[PDB]
Amino acid sequence: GKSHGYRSRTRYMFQRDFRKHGAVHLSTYLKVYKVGDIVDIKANGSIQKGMPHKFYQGKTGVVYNVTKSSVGVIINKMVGNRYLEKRLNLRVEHIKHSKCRQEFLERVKANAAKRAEAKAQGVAVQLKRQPAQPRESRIVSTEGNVPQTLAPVPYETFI
Amino acid sequence: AKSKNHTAHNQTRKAHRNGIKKPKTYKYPSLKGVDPKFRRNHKHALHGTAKALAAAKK
Amino acid sequence: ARRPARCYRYQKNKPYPKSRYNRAVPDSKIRIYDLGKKKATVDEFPLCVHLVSNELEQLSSEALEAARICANKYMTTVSGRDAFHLRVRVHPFHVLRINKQGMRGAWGKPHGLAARVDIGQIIFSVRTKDSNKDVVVEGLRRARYKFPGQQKIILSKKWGFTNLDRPEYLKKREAGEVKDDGAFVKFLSKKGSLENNIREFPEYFAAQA
Amino acid sequence: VNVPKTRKTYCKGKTCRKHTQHKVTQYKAGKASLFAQGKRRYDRKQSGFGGQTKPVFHKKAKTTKKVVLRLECVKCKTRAQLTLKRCKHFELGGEKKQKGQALQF
Amino acid sequence: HAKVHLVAIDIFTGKKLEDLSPSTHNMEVPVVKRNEYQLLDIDDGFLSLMNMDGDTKDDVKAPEGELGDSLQTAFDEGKDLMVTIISAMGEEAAISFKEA
RNA sequence: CCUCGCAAGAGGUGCACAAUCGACCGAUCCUGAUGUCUUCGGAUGGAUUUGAGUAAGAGCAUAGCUGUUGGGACCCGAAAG
RNA sequence: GUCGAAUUUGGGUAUAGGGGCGAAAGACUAAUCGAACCAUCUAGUAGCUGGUUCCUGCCGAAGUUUCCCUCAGGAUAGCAGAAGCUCGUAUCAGUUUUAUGAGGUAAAGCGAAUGAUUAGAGGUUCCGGGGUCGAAAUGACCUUGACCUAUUCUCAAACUUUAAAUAUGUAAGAAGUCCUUGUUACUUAAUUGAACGUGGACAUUUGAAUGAAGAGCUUUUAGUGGGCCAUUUUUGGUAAGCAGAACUGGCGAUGCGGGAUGAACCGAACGUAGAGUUAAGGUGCCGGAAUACACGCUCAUCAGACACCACAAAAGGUGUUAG
RNA sequence: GCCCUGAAAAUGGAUGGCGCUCAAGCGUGUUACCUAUACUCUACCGUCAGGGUUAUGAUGCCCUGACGAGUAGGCAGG
RNA sequence: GUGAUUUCUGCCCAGUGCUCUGAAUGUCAAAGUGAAGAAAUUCAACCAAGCGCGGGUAAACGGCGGGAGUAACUAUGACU
RNA sequence: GAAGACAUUGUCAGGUGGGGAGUUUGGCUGGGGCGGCACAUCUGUUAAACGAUAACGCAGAUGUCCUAAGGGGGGCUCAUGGAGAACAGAAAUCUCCAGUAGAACAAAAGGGUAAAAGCCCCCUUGAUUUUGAUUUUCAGUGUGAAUACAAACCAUGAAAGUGUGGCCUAUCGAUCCUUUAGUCCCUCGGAAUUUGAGGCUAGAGGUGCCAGAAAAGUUACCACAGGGAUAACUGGCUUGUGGCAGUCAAGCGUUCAUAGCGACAUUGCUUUUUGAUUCUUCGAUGUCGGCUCUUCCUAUCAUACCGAAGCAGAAUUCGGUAA
RNA sequence: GGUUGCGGCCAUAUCUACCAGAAAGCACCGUUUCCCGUCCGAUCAACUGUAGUUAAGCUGGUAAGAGCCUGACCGAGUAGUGUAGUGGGUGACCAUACGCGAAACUCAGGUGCUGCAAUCU
Ligand SMILES: C[NH+](C)c1cc(NC(=O)CNC(C)(C)C)c(O)c2c1C[C@H]1C[C@H]3[C@H]([NH+](C)C)C(O)=C(C(N)=O)C(=O)[C@@]3(O)C(O)=C1C2=O
Ligand SMILES: C[NH+](C)c1cc(NC(=O)CNC(C)(C)C)c(O)c2c1C[C@H]1C[C@H]3[C@H]([NH+](C)C)C(O)=C(C(N)=O)C(=O)[C@@]3(O)C(O)=C1C2=O
Ligand SMILES: C[NH+](C)c1cc(NC(=O)CNC(C)(C)C)c(O)c2c1C[C@H]1C[C@H]3[C@H]([NH+](C)C)C(O)=C(C(N)=O)C(=O)[C@@]3(O)C(O)=C1C2=O
Ligand SMILES: C[NH+](C)c1cc(NC(=O)CNC(C)(C)C)c(O)c2c1C[C@H]1C[C@H]3[C@H]([NH+](C)C)C(O)=C(C(N)=O)C(=O)[C@@]3(O)C(O)=C1C2=O
Ligand SMILES: [Mg+2]
Ligand SMILES: [Mg+2]
Ligand SMILES: [Zn+2]
Repeated sequence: GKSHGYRSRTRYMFQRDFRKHGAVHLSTYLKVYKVGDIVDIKANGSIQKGMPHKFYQGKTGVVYNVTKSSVGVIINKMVGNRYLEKRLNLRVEHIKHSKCRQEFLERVKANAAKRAEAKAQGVAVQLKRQPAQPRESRIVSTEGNVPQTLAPVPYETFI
Repeated sequence: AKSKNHTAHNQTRKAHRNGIKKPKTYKYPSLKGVDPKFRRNHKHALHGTAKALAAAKK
Repeated sequence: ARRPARCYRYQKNKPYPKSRYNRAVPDSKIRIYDLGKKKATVDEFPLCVHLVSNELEQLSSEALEAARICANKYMTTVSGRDAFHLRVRVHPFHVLRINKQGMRGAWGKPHGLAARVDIGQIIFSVRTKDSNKDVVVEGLRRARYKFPGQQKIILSKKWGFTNLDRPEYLKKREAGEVKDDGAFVKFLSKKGSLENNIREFPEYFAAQA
Repeated sequence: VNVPKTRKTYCKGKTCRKHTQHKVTQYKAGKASLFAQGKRRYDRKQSGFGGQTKPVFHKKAKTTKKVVLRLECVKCKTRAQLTLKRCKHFELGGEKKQKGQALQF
Repeated sequence: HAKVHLVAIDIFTGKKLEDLSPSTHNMEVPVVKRNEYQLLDIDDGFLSLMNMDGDTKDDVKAPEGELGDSLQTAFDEGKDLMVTIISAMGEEAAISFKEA
């Protein structure tokens, strides 16, 4: 009566995108993963071998093993009162890189640069990010912009 | 004698009463499941590196 | 038999239509959806009158048919048969279920059909000439007597059934970009091919009156 | 299901650790000899008064048995067992099917 | 609860056999196979039979009833037939003749 | 803990313990040297294998709380054999 | 009812417990009989019922997962207490931001696919069906279907191009980055790469916010494993103080002020006193607090009076008020 | 909008009751006032944490701060 | 077993029982017999009653259905 | 006098043997029973856009099949439609054009696939050996299924590569006992050799109640421990059904909607029926009807006083105040 | 700037109809001896670059083109949705407060960009 298979409730999850069926592309085949990289798991439905479980769809982990056609990803999952580490063997079509990780690398390069100049001219660095400070004092010109008065509209039915 | 079948009430409260804190990562994680080819090479490379450092230290 | 619309009134279940998973359902009581001179033109019938809902509910298919008859009978008896076009704008697609020991195996057989109506959804639409406002309003008053809930008779200021309120429809027609189809019209857009736009609308692409 | 009488598969023998030719037979169970320790224990336990002492199986539910093939290598005469799934019908070396032959009702 | 009383006829001998069981218990059901063969000639009690292409089936005893006697009369005046044979739990028997 | 420094720190040694890679012992699967009574012996070397192991011992005895099991087993209670 | 026999009755005698005896009722067998009474095994067993003895202090639940001839019970994980131990050295969060993912629910769509579906318009010199024109027509004039083209009305838990909000994954360096060069049986055409390294550089912002009434770990063991209610989402049902789920909070286990009264609603959680101020609710009297102030509506020959909540609808009214 | 008709249940009967009609009803607004074991301040009791202290108690004496509900249950002191 | 007297007790031996001078071992234990072996043992035949095959018995237990066509009103069906 | 090495008797073996003895006679469940399997599994939905998630919710399916329908490689494009070609027509075969998949991929549903995963052809046996790691259900146990490697040996292909059965999600099984395969292995404990037996490593024989007892009923003669976790009264919530009353008004009523009715609808009330539920009660509320007796309601049968009529009178019908 | 070979993103590139292409390249093209392959030198294999052609392929342009892509203060702060109230309403449901925020529609623009190597009036 009740079923929990490997791909139960995975209809729209393992569907392809619209006008995106067919062969998967050689950029996703030629990207390189080295041990320590951080990758995002989103399953591709065309390649049935090496597919992850539905729990790991859209999930981020650290690659620990790189082999012939797959990579091994460590994912923390929440069961009970503890997180468990899971070691998945997923193929490179289901594995993609993490744009948060590349932007973090560009930010550490920019920070290293900024500290390098700030040390060269002897000025304090101001390196860490600050959140959105509220606002500052401002002047607005009425010249060419006289405030137009708005009033609430009456009720007219359109149907 | 019908009864209640399944309920997820209070489960999140018990879990967060003793929370989920962390998997407690370390430096040098375990090499369980890495490729045996290049695991053997890792063994020999570390042996050679230790011997080279000891020989340079004298 | 014949349970009340008060026990089938509110929208409580998901829409349950006739599909490959739900067969052997009975056919609805309403079969005809357009009455009056249904071949007339929007140039013939300018004024629109709408009977619209104000509650989220379920109208019975047979309530639709009963109100359709009483309306059409009153309009035909008073103003003749060719003075109006009545179109019912809701279709009964929700299959309503009846149970008929205990609550074991309580999923029921199909009983009837119903149309789910939303707040601000038109139930009845009548297009007619300007002189027949009183008879159209009275006929839809009989229709709202026979439907459940609270409904509103609104004077729709669109030329006929279509769109494009009366000054706008005038400007389009004496501009000439409106072509008379059977019981509706076709419009000229500035996005089609020039060749078929010429051979479909010569009056706009001529110097005619 | 149809399986051929011959099969080139791996041989465990120390003189031939490569793929060698094997003849394919079926494992028929042994004679169930009388002097096995469990049989002697059963005879002593059933002897006397008390009736039947160990359970006897009644609620058979499965019809099929897994077929297991006995492979004998043609060079070293060593044997192996390969398990094939539940099949109702089984033919060692039946006629090969024909792709597109004239059907004959 | 309800219990089932079954009255059945053994087909190979034609003998009445009865049974009584609780309606929730399991019962063995024989996997009978009915096959439609061609009769070549009625030899010394052991009818010769033909498959779709093959021709082994030479073991079925010619049916001793009046059905088999009328079958013998048919084959004796020729009028070639196809006969229907049942196979079940190791035993096979000709049950019904049919003119082709 | 030690050395320098009034310091903030810089270095050295780092018990217990934690993580990890090794090394050794038994089992398993191989590898099969000198000899050989010609079928024994098992050297040397391994291995995504495995153990309740080693890696400068911690145990023994008594007593106590609590928990377990068997005993009537916290007390009372059957229809029965 | 029967009353001279298949009668009644005394004494003696015989039959003894899975046995006797029975003109049969499972009757009778010492007030005991569908298996007597006594003693022993025996304090038989019980997942079931009842009881379970002094005080105070501190901490404090669960009715959920999996398996079991399992559903009135156990085992196991969880929740709790205690004993602590290693550090109190850069470690975390029922939280937000910044960056980056994932999803196909609400909505929306059908002149976009699938399925449903109302109505006309035009066309097919290709007869699908019924005709007519000279019984003729492998001919015209047609009706009528069908099909196509462009429109049109309405939908879809097991339809979808698009696609939210709320929840959800990861990261925010010192276990990091950069530069030369050491090992390897891995890898490469290769002094190329991969992994781990040596050495050197990286301070009044070691690289978002806010908090930390400490962080981490281990052992042991109890009770529990009948739950119930409320807001929102939702399934079956006509509906239910009905049955079953999801998130959260409560009651159980919880008094106190208010809802007259109430396990759950509102407020607020509790050592013992004093003073002050409030919450929710109130201020004619019962009853502590304005028969306060202000602007209007309503007269009921069934007025109305405060959430949960302890009921009222369709339809009407030259009652009155406003538009 | 309010009110009226629709509007019928069985002991006597319930805006809580009395009662209320420019209300003590309804809608909205401005203040004043009432009081909870809640909050603030103080005292005292206990527990926890951090500390200070080399003639009659050093598991003692003292200082500082926080906290205190509770069934099944666990532990401690009597 | 039925239950005075009077009258009668119909049909069915497939099932289940019961029974027999029915038939051949089809199956058939222990002991006994033969072959192989170094023996433990293994495999054969022979194999009693019984079971199976056959017959009888219902004042043994018991059972005793349908469906069509068919007669000058129609309707039913003596009949098939 | 009769029988006579027969029979009796003693011990084994087969049959028969409810006469007798033990024991059993699943679970879930809107009470239990019958039914069904929601008991081991798989797909879509419920499921509320991570995961998880219930009901005897909905729509279905499994206990098979295949030496090819497994593996590799190559050539081609599939449903469908149009135009044509003797017999030949709607449809037999052949072409051409269009043809994003509307076909097929063993089976249920979903997903996936176009110089293929489809259809034909060639070669094959990766449906192989040794154990490990990981994912799913999960206690992070087992079973099943699957994933990625390693050391071999192979298949295919020119090669890159691919292949550890079925394109993916299902197609299945512990201890004990029996049997088979492996080395030429260990033991039979006074010492040897052969058969025999017991071991180690991997399979099979099967437990569908699918973490796996060997198992028919009846009890109204019944018994015990319990249970309001659970049924048969009453009460309670609900009102489908029963009953009663409205709103609208096609029509009947000679014409005339509304004197009287009133179809198609639709809005309510009652607990005077039967359901639905299982909140109270199983250490007991005496469970139908009748007799007797009191009170209450009004949804008025009669009586009092009135209104309407298709009310001339008489009789009658509808309604009001009224219990 | 073309063209070829190999490609990346995979319609801004596709589809329909019509025009243009000087050079080189590509293509169509000619033959069956060999290797090879078919029912068939049509595909495939081989040989020549000669006998010819830009007719097609290909490339580019045009179309108030279909489609696709981008944007908008167009629709629309709308539908929807978190959180709150002793808010409203008999209910269905709705409004407000603090936040987030679509899709269709309308309109405007666009119709492949690019990497390596070789060759070209
Ligand atoms: C600021 N100090 C008090 C400090 C604090 C923490 N931890 C915290 O930040 C506080 N922890 C919270 C955040 C509250 C959980 C700290 O964690 C530390 C330290 C000190 C450093 C000192 C380091 C130092 N050198 C490298 C600059 C040094 O001299 C040594 C050494 N060579 O022995 C250290 O011990 C030092 O490396 C060290 O360990 C420190 C900390 O870890
Ligand atoms: C991020 N900050 C809080 C930090 C973190 C860690 N550790 C980590 O990154 C986290 N630990 C992991 C590796 C994840 C396990 C850290 O380990 C440190 C520090 C702080 C530094 C500051 C150092 C500093 N430098 C410039 C010399 C400095 O001025 C001194 C000094 N000489 O006084 C330090 O104390 C400093 O050396 C120091 O101790 C730091 C850390 O060690
Ligand atoms: C049961 N035995 C004791 C027996 C008894 C009788 N007659 C009696 O009733 C004895 N009465 C007497 C002593 C004559 C006064 C008998 O009459 C018989 C039999 C045996 C049968 C056996 C039959 C058997 N099969 C066919 C079952 C069989 O194999 C044989 C044979 N060929 O050896 C027979 O003898 C048999 O067929 C048979 O005839 C028997 C008797 O006649
Ligand atoms: C009718 N009688 C004459 C008989 C005949 C035969 N033989 C046949 O039927 C042979 N005829 C064939 C052809 C087989 C059909 C019989 O075979 C038999 C019997 C009867 C019994 C005799 C039995 C007797 N007992 C009762 C004391 C006897 O002497 C012995 C014995 N001690 O050997 C029996 O066993 C006996 O029971 C027996 O076996 C008979 C028959 O079978
Ligand atoms: Mg430190
Ligand atoms: Mg440091
Ligand atoms: Zn071999």
